[PDB]
Amino acid sequence: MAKATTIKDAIRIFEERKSVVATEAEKVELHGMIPPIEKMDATLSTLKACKHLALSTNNIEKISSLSGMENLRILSLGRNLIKKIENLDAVADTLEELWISYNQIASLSGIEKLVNLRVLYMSNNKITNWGEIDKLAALDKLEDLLLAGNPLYNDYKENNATSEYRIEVVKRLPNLKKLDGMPVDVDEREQANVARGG
Repeated sequence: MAKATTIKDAIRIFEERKSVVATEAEKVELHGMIPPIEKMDATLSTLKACKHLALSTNNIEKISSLSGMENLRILSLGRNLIKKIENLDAVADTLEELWISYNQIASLSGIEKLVNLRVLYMSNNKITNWGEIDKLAALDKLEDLLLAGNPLYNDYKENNATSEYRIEVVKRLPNLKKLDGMPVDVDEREQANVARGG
C-alpha cells in the first residue's frame, strides 16, 4: 500500500505509489505501508473479494475498518508492526491463514483471538507476557501455532523445552496438534513414540 483513505483513492494511489496491481482483488500483491494507516476503506469495500492480502514491510497505528477486515483469510505478511487492538478481533474471527514471518505485538485481547486462530506462522514476533499469554492464547485448545522467534518462546527455551512441549502435547493434551512444529528435532518420533507405546 501507499496511504489509507478511501478505496478508490487508495487503490489508484497503490497503482501509483506502491506501483502495483490491485483491481479490488482478493490477491493484492503489495510491498509496504505507513504506520499512520487510519480507516482501511480499501478493505471496507474490497471485503467482498478479500482473501490474499500480501504485504512485506508495514505498520499499523489505527484500524477503524474492523467490519471491513471481517472477510480476510490469507494474510501473506512478512515484516510488520502492530500496536493497538482495533481490528485483531475481526481479522481473527474470519482469518485462518496468518502467514506473518516477522510481527511486533503486545495486546492481550488481540493475541488471544489472532493466536486462538486455526493456523499461524510467526517465525519472528514480539510477545513476552507469559503471565497471561502462556495460557490466555487459548494454548490448550489451539491447533497450528508456529512461534519460533519471540521473548515468550525464547524464555521457555527455544531449543531445550521445545521437544518437551510437543512430547507433552501428544502424551498429555487433547486438542492442540502443532505446538511450534520445531519440537520434532528427530526425538518426537522416538521419545514420544516410546512414550505412546513403542
